[PDB]
Amino acid sequence: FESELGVQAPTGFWDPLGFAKDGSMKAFKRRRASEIKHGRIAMLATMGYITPEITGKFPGYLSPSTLLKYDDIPNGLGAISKVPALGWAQIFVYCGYAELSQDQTPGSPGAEGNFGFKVLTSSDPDSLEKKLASEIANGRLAMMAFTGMATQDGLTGSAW
Amino acid sequence: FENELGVQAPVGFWDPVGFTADGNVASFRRRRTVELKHGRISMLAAMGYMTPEITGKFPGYLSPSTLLKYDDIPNGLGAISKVPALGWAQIFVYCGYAELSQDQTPGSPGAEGNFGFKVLTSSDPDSLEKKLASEIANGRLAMMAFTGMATQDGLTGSAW
Amino acid sequence: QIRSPISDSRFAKNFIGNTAFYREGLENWQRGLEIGMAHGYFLVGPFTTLGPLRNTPEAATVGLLSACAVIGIVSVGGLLFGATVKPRAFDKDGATAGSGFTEIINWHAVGGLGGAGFCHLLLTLF
Amino acid sequence: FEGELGVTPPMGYFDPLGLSSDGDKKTFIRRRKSELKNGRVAMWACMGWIVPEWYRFPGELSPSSGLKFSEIPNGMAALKALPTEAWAQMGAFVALLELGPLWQDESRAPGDFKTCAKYGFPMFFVGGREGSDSDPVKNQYSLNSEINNGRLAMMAITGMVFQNGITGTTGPEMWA
Amino acid sequence: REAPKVLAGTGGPLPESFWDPAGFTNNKTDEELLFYRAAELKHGRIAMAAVVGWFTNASGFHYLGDLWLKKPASDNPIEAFNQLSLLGVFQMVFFIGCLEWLTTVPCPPPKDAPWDVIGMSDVLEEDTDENPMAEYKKIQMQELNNSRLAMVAIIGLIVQATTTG
Ligand code: CLA
Ligand SMILES: CC(=O)O[C@H]1CC(C)(C)C(=C=C/C(C)=C/C=C/C=C/C=C(C)/C=C2C=C(/C=C/[C@@]34O[C@]3(C)C[C@@H](O)CC4(C)C)C(=O)O/2)[C@](C)(O)C1
Ligand code: KC1
Ligand code: KC1
Ligand SMILES: CC1=C(/C=C/C(C)=C/C=C/C(C)=C/C=C/C=C(C)/C=C/C=C(C)/C=C/C2=C(C)CCCC2(C)C)C(C)(C)CCC1
Repeated sequence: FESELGVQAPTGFWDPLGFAKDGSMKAFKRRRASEIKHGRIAMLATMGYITPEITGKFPGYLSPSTLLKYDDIPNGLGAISKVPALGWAQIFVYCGYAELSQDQTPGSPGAEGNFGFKVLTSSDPDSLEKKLASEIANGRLAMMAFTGMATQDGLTGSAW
Repeated sequence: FENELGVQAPVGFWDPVGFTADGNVASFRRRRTVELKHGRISMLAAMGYMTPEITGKFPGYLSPSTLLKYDDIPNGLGAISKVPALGWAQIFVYCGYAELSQDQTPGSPGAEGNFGFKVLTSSDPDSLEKKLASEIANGRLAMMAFTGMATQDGLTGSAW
Repeated sequence: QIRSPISDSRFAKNFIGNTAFYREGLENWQRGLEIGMAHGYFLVGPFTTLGPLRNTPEAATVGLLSACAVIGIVSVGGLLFGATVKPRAFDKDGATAGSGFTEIINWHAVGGLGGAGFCHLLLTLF
Repeated sequence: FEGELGVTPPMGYFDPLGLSSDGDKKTFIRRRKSELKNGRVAMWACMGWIVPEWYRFPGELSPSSGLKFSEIPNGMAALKALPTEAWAQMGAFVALLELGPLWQDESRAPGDFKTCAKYGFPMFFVGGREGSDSDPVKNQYSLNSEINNGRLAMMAITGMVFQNGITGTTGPEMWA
Repeated sequence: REAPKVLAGTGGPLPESFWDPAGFTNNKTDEELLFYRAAELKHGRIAMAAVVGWFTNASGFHYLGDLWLKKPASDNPIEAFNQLSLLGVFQMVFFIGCLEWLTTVPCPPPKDAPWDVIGMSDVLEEDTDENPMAEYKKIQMQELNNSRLAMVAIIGLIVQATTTG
């Protein structure tokens, strides 16, 4: 495979460690699905770090029974133990339902990253590739930015 | 989706925002499922909020090891804590058995609502549909009623 | 030729069949070396402990010497068998009767020395 | 066997004693697997002899014995300094590697393990999600680089073992 | 929905009780379903053995470790395992690894029955109607049912311990 959405321009078919030699297709298809999903989650999480820093922690109470003003939960690592285990269970359940919804089984429309958002369905103006490739490139960039951000959050000690 | 359950005297097309595609046969089958389920659970909950106050709470122990006489447990909401986690786990395992015994996967006879609890086992007479309609109407009324009662004892002490 | 799961199940066929004595693609020297390594590594055991010089610093060395002696004695016995019986079950084309078995026994002696030395090394270390 | 991966301009097809003079492709494949595995192990060992003299690991080997990575003598003294539990665990890990993810399939290329990516990257250890399959023609330069780097590291690790055996130490004296 | 015919009435509350309530069988080739059955049977056999080991450790039959520890080992199987030296634990890991290697490289299981690591399908005939004592499918179902039960029983033992004592 040498012509899919991934190959942007600054680097061509960038497979330095040869995961594509004798393209197993199904392997590549599911790795592309994993890339799309990981990129989407990385974009969401990079939001979940950089937006609570500038925008103040939510005006609210999070857990109505255990006094979480969102201000005692710090932005970055360590919030894993601050957000309630029940709240973690509920966000886990949300993600689990979102996937256990429309199947992403091999060959299904969910297996290529298509799920049914359609926020930007440009009317086929030579731009479906634009949005798909932009999502993939921003996914790679957001995953790398997330790794750097978490390394800064832990290494330095907190936030940034 | 015309002659099923919901059609009755005052209303029978009540859907201001639902029927999103007006089709989605699988969606409507799943929705009739959740209808029958939520209806049954709401009826049992309304009775469990209705049997305690009039015809007062049972005499007994409910936990002779921990001495938790049926009466002393608070009627509404607050019972979620004082009843032991052992009994709650047994309630949950009963619910899990009752749901996972018959297959809930869409398409099955248990999917559409028939769980094999044919107490009256109406031998497919004309009585079948009228019993179904009474069940679903009381189910909707019970859902509304139990949401009201849960709100009431969430804002004013016990169930009233 | 009777059939039993211990002797005719697929596990038995592919277990005895994949041993050094029967594994396909192995030269006679490879079979001898593998069997010898197994035997020599086993034989150091019952001599270092459970021996005359048990509670001595040289228990491992005495066990190694005794294991090498046992390997040599059984290898001389195998050479005797190859010289007398000439099993001929492992000889290649042409060659002579018992050449394959004799090569197997010689490399069994070599592998026995190697495995005994390896066991002694792992005992002295660690 | 001229024309196989490994033949490099500095010497060409070497075979002085003619160990692989006859065809016997099975023996050449076995010796190629041995050469590749010995080279990989020797590159690993040369790294394990170089790096500890610069990056003694932060933590401690045995928390219940206080053995920290910054005190085990480097080279052929950890054999009798590191606790036997640690050495047994390392041997067991190598055993599981070779009996499991890194067991050579005879249909594949000599040094080709399906579970590993190109530069040796363990693309297993990630849900066990397979890796590359040998393509000699495109990566030929990398193939020969790996082969002769492994040769060099084998000679190097032998030399450094004898350096430890002679000088007794692994500090500056060993390296001269 | 019926069984994928490669499993073909081999479990459930009854033998012909294809039970999957999650779509883990659909659009899956026969090799994958055979893999699922092999994994289920291996997990089972391991469990079924582990339950017996737990109940024989929690009943005081804990030699070979009574001698290793040179003192009576704990009846609690988790604590008894923790008492074992890392040498013993890694010996157990190495032995299970050798067993798994045996049933893959030198003795691969039959293609149509990967759970038959012993290769028992090469000496047994089948269940047939001419056989008044034909019980091979019955014993297969016994193995599967005890496997499925012990798989949850051993987890009940393990998670019940280390969280309640
Ligand atoms: C896990 C995330 C992930 C996954 C599944 C993929 C998958 C894919 N990428 Mg991709 N990529 C990623 C992240 C990922 N990428 C990131 C972060 C970048 C930015 C550096 C890129 C940049 C990139 C380019 C420029 C191109 C691809 C291409 C491809 C496709 C072919 C290559 C291949 O087989 O990769 C298989 C998947 C992997 C090898 C992922 C394994 C990653 C390892 C396990 C870790 C790497 C080090 C990591 C940072 C360590 C962090 C520490 C950790 C241990 C805790 C394939 C669909 C090519 C393509 O689309 O061709 C059509 C292409 O040209 N990718
Ligand atoms: C998990 C993960 O991410 O890892 C992935 C990352 C990678 C990169 C993909 C990866 C890999 C493999 C790669 C490419 C590494 C390359 C290995 C090459 C090593 C080469 C070596 C040693 C060669 C030598 C020779 C030396 C000897 C020199 C001397 O000493 C000697 C004799 C004597 C002294 O007197 C003088 C001396 C001159 C000093 C030495 O010192 O060097 C890996 C690990 O497989 C996976
Ligand atoms: C419409 C259905 C619905 C109800 C009715 C509901 C109700 C409660 N949610 Mg909730 N929720 C979703 C849906 C619903 N939540 C969804 C779709 C998400 C996105 C994943 C989400 C997220 C979180 C998070 C992050 C937390 C959370 C909590 C509570 C909480 C407090 C209880 C307590 O504190 O006593 C109560 C009553 C907090 C927590 O404690 O979880 C128990 C907390 O941290 N929720
Ligand atoms: C540190 C950075 C990082 C890398 C580099 C990385 C890489 C891969 N992840 Mg991944 N991951 C996280 C981080 C990283 N993952 C985080 C924080 C989470 C929690 C949100 C997470 C979750 C999952 C899940 C749920 C799955 C998953 C997978 C793969 C996968 C295999 C694809 C392929 O090889 O075909 C590869 C290469 C799938 C897998 O196969 O797991 C058996 C899979 O199901 N990941
Ligand atoms: C327990 C068990 C079992 C098993 C048993 C057995 C059979 C064991 C054995 C074991 C063994 C028996 C092992 C062995 C090993 C060996 C080794 C490990 C060796 C090594 C060697 C070496 C390495 C050598 C080297 C060399 C050479 C080659 C020559 C020269 C010198 C040198 C040294 C270099 C069974 C399954 C039955 C069941 C029950 C359980």
